[PDB]
Amino acid sequence: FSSKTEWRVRAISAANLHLRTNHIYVSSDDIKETGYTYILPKNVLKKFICISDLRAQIAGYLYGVSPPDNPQVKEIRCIVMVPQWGTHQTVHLPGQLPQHEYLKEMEPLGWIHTQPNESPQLSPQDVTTHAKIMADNPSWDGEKTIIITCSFTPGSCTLTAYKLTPSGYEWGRQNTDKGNNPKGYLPSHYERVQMLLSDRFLGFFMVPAQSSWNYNFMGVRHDPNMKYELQLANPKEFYHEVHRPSHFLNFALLQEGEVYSADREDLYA
Amino acid sequence: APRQVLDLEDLVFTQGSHFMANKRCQLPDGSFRRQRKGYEEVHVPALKPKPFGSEEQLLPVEKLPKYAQAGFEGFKTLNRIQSKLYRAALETDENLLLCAPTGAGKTNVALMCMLREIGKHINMDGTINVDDFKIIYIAPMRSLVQEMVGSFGKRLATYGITVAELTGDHQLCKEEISATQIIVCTPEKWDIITRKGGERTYTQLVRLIILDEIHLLHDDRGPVLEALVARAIRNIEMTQEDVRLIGLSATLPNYEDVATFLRVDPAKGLFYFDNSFRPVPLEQTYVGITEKKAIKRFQIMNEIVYEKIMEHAGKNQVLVFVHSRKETGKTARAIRDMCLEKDTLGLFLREGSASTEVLRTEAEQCKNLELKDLLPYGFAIHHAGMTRVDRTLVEDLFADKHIQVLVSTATLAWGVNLPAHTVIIKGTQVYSPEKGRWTELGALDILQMLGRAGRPQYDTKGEGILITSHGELQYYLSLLNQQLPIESQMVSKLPDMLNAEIVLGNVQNAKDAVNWLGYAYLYIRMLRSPTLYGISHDDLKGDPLLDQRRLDLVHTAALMLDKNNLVKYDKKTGNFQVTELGRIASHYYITNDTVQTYNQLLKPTLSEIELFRVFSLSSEFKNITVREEEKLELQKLLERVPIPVKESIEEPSAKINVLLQAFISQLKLEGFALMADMVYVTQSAGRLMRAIFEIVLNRGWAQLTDKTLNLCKMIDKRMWQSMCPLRQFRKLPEEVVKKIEKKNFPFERLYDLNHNEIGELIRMPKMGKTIHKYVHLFPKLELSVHLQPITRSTLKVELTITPDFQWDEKVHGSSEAFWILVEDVDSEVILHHEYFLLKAKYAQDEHLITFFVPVFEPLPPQYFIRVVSDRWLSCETQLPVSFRHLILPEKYPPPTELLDLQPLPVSALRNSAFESLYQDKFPFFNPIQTQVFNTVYNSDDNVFVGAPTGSGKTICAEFAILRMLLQSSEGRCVYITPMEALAEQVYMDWYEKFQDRLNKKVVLLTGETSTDLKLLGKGNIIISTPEKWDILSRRWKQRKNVQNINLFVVDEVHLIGGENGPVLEVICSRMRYISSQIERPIRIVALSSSLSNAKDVAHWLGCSATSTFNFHPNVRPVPLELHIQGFNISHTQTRLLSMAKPVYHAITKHSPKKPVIVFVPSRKQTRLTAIDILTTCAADIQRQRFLHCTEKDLIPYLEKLSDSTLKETLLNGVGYLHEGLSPMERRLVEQLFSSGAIQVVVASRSLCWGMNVAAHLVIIMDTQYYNGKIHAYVDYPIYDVLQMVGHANRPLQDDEGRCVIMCQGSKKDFFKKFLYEPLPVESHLDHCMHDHFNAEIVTKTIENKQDAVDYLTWTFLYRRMTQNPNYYNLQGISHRHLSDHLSELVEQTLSDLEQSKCISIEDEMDVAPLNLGMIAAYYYINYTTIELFSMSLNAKTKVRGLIEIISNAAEYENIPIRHHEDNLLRQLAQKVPHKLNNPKFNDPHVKTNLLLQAHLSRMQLSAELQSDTEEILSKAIRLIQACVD
Repeated sequence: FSSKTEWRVRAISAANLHLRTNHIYVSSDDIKETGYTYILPKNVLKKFICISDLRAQIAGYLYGVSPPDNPQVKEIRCIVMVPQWGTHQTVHLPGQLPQHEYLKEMEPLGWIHTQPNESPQLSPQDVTTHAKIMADNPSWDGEKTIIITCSFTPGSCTLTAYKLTPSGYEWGRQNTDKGNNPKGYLPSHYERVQMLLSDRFLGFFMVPAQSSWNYNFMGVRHDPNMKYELQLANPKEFYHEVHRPSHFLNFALLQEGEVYSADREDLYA
Repeated sequence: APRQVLDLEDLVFTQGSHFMANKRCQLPDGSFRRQRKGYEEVHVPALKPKPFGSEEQLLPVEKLPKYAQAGFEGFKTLNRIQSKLYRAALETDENLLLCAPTGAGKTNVALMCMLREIGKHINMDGTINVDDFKIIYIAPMRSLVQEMVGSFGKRLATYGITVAELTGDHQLCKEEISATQIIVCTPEKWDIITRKGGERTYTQLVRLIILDEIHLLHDDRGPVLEALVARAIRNIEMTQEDVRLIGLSATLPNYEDVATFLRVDPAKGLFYFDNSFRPVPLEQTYVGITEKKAIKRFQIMNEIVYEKIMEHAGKNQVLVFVHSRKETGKTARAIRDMCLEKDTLGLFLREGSASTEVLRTEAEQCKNLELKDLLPYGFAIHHAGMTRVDRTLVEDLFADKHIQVLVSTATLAWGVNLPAHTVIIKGTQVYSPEKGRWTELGALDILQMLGRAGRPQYDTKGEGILITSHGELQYYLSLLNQQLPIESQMVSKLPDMLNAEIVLGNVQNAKDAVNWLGYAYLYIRMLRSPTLYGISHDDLKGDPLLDQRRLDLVHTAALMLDKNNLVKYDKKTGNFQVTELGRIASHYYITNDTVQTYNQLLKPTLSEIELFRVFSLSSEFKNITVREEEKLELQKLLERVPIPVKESIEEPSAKINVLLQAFISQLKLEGFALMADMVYVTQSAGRLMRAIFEIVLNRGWAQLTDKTLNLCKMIDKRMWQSMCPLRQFRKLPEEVVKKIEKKNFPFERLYDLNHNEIGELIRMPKMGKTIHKYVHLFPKLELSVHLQPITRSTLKVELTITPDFQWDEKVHGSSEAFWILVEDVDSEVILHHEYFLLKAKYAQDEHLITFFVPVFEPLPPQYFIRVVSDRWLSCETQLPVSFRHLILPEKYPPPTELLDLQPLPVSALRNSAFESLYQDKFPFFNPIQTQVFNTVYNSDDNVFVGAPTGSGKTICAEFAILRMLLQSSEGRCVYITPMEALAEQVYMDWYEKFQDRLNKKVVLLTGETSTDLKLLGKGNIIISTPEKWDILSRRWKQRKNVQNINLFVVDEVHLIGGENGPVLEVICSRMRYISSQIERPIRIVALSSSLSNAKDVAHWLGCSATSTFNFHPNVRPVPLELHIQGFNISHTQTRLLSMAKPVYHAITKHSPKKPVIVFVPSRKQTRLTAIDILTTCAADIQRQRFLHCTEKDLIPYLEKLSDSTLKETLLNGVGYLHEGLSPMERRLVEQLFSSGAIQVVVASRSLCWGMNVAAHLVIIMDTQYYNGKIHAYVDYPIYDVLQMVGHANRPLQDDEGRCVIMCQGSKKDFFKKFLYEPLPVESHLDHCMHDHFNAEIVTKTIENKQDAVDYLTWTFLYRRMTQNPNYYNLQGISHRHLSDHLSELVEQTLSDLEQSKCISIEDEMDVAPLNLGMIAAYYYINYTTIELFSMSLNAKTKVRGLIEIISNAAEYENIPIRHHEDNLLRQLAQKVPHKLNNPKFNDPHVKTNLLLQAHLSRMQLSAELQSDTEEILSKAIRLIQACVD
């Protein structure tokens, strides 16, 4: 980013993200039928789209349970936002997975992220990210956890859901190179999975304890090994004042400017 | 006749206060016109003082009354005019008007008018006791207000009376200015503050208002003064309580018109003095310039300045008023460089080289301003901008005459007072950002600055020189000699004025509107000069009173307000209705075009980017435009702003936006035009942004109310949030702040660090302590929440706010304001919000707020409870409330349908003797009764009947009683009600119903065990309250009279829900246990209001579902119309006061001719509200409308009265009922009401239960009440409210019954939900538990832990626990869940009971009562009480100790604390035999100690606390005996 002009164009843009919110598409494609099927409550989806930005990827972590007596469907009941920052093609979020009390009741279902340009494939950066989570986390089950990619289409939003195949998981555990075309990448690595939106139940948010989630505007304050706690509260928007301290901390001024126009007229209170 | 719409545009006066209504002017005597090239110059000489009249002398400060003389020190004699009117000043309440020239010293006249009132309240042994009166001084200018409070303070300080400026934001300083008298303010301030109601707590304590410089009537600001005074007068006509009004004006014609306006009797009240009375005679010079081209003009005026100034260059003094900031010093240095260009001519401003102190001007050398250049020479400059102290240092220099040339601004004339030998006004034109252009300065500005001409002391006569444009030259003559009419600009503002009056409720309809306008200055002007105001004389003759013009006028205002949605007013009725938009508009003094712009523009989804634009579109800014020259700088500013404007290009929107940002971002601007503009924008911005916040918050749209309150704060504080909060403490160094901003270390992480750890971050350790202070000065709340589900739809939230910050009144001041708002799952919708205000006293005291919130069908992961300071920026705390574990209650089955039955005649029961006690009362039983009948009467089984209060369940009980009557001669029946009042109320009926007609003996239980025992068993029907029937019947095993009862009746069982409910629950349960052991069935009949969970109650009390009748509140014999009225004023006094008028209106609307009961929060409030009902009764022009008999008939009743005011209120048909009234007085009032003599009775809330007289309309006023113990208000218990509502029932006659409940904003939704639906009821036994286990263990009903659990299973708690487990903090609905829960329960109850030595627990299994518990159980005393006794009473204790030990008893904490009982009990405690060790006077134990000693000393107290004393004494002996034991 240009860090001056580049900030503002996208900033007055993102104030319209809520317009997208009511036009969304969902990939319908061939159902494995032996697979799990994930239901995403619409409210969290709306809010998640609304906090995002149209260039930097933001990501969120999925937490849910399967409804009683129906083990093959996973309701996503919660999204957790952790300290993070994006690129246009990927997202850097820390090594620690969410730990918190409200979360103990549910299982992790993977993660969801915004995708500035729509691609009909799981980006190598993603399969690599996911495998590398999975390597370090037994908590995440290969077969149960997914990557939901939410892409910004014109005036719209459109989303797909992927699972790593074991081929993919091994490649990704192995993979170093984060470029858009790493060696040995294959369409054999991922698999699409069945997902539905729902108005039947409401999902909720988990959000960083002492800060907010969006570190894009401080990259030096973000570290892979950084630790965080959580709370029950909603995410602030991308360009929200808090995510942007450096800019509100731009004041170089001498007080005596106030000497000029010392006619104080007030008369009201 | 029907009204017609007119155009208010061509009907106003543009360029107001420059108006010049007369087109002809006059010479003075020796005046001449001499025209030069390019400029006409007019000269008038000084006036000739009127020769002293025969035997007319000045008054010294001696010969005027003794008291007032104080504070006049330094002044030996009164001014001629002061001396003229002092008599009427101090000897009459007649209103005043004086017209006297500038310099006559008008203030000291008005001062006397104040010293009279200050004297009206005086005592011998104390002076000027200050809570009787307050005075309001309205002055036109701010500087003038400041300086006036400054000197008034000094002067009046001898009296010790506290006078202050009213700059207060409404809420933080009200309770501050509560203690303030003689408050000074600008008319505007008074108008907003009255529109909000900050005044309505002050008024009626106001006997005097001063209008100073009332000629401001002619200014655009005029309508405000017109609005003030009109309101004051129109109000006095309603209240009949009068006020003095003292007007002060410059000398101008239309004096008699202003007189009419102020209701000044021209005879004794009018005072006029012409321009000859100016203390320093004024020679007037006026030079108008004919030059059209401005380029040549800006030379000509320079040169006129030079010649005029060189004229006085000898021994004399000149003062130049320029209207520019910078040009104060641009005008100087022109004179200087000219004097240098003069070949050193004009110089030597002294008597010599060294003479006249040139070393004075040289030795003062180094100064803050540009003075260093000018000071070595003869002249200098003055203004507010460049310096603070050096202004005072220049004023000192001018007074002592070391500078004979001073160029300055109007704020110098309006500020601290110094004159000049001759003053010169350069140009008269100023820049008006409000008007968007340049315009000639106001009347008061010149009048003030030219009234500075000449000294009172060092001068002979003053001169003044006004350099203006020739075209305005006529105008400025019509002023400074009295030619100018004072006219009203009121028409321009008429739509805005009307709104605010509807908003205050002072105008309901068109008629009240014309009545109001009939009090305006514009009215008398339209009367006496119709020709000017747009009325031809012929149609004036056609309508002499202007009824049809005042009807046409205001009709257009009504239409404008309707079209912008400020008011809903239909032409047919002529009535107005206020909308919240209207209120917001009035409260912020924002125009009605701006507000509709906001209505259409504002949507939930608005970004900051857009919020600013909407702000920029405010109609208040309509004339602001963007100039070519400044579009160069605006672009730079546009790229240096944080919030993108880029939606807009260069147009007014952009200019205003970038300006607001510039101000917040704190940016200095090169152009002067832009500076003034920016100032305008930002000053109006506070009110504007705030009205936005209020609107958008009332809508409930969370995100935008955040963005808008934050904007408000950013405007107030002049910074963005991205800057360190420490900046709001201005006490802090800038470099330190910038330093902590340098390193990014999130602010809330400063609390973890100590004084040293702080300084280590910025490597400035010397600061380490001071920083720390501020970090802990910054307001911080921590908050906890206790949440329990009520119904599947609603949860209850108890928020506990604990102050985490150190209070300093030099920072936080008297009060700190916080919004608490609970937001939904996405932080999208605001489900609920309250305004919470923590006062000074109560920092560190945790406050408890209780409120309900709804839940919805996709049950969400959590809500959020947000709390944010109003004024404080970056100060917020959020609290996730997680539902992850929430278990919602089982949805409630539909109420049993009301069957359609042939209404049962009394002829049903074949018993004639029974028929007799009904037939002559009502012909038919109601559908409820007739549906219950066969089950309750012809059949023997337990029934439950819920129906909402007013359904007639009492005779449903009487059915069962009659059945038992047939069953056996001696048949025994016990009847229970939770309210003792209700019990006596039942007894009075049933004693005649049964004992009188049916010969069957009827009794009513009492305190004493013995007498009570004897009572039952002689009686067939035993009426009692749960506590009386607990103590007796705990021992039931031994008392055969308990066991042998045939029937058992529980009335109002839903009351289980409330406190003193557990005892009810426990006695019904016990009753069942007895029927278990007695082997005979004991029929139980329970009666409740509509109950959602009635099933549980029935299952508990053993009713088959077939005999269970639970009815919906919509089933009532007489239908009810319920209305709820929300009031947004949180401060309870103001709220309670502002619902006064609505009460009257609620009567006139809902029940004009029918009986009306009004319930009130306070014992005393009943009087006051009866009064107010009568005083606003006069308003209607309708007097004594509520009295239905002649005064001759009421005399026999009034002979029995003590209370004198009650006589009055009764005389007009009202009357009241409360604690203090003698039972005869009460009986009388009740009689008068029911008989139909008086149509309205105001009653204390306490009397809702025990009142035997019903009504048609019931109005509940303000559902909160005051509790001294936590020092806060607390809501009416819901069942109470339902009872008050049920008090509107009149089945005999009315086809309907009506209720209006006026309550706070917060409490609105709660009533909307729970008054209509059937009610849920939960058990409280889990909390109040020990006492009963103890007592029961004593009877050996619980022999061991097992028996304890078993006992638990007989309760209603047992029933409910699995129904709504989250309420009882039971975490699962399972079997072992409930089992483990009850287990843990008896476990800890028995443990706590064993710790207290009331029982002994053997083997861990068995239990036995011990000494303590035995005592407790015997005397029916709380167990903690006698434990306290156990650790308190020692070997050496005596009556001194026994008093306090017996006082701390638990049964004495039921004793409450009333409004300001902290001083009362202190005054009593002073004079009692035994003093106390640092007693807190809000504590009921202390109060009972003091009341007890008072009783021992036979001191007669007020009946208020005497009642209390009696109640203490009632239960005293038992406690005493327990101590003996």
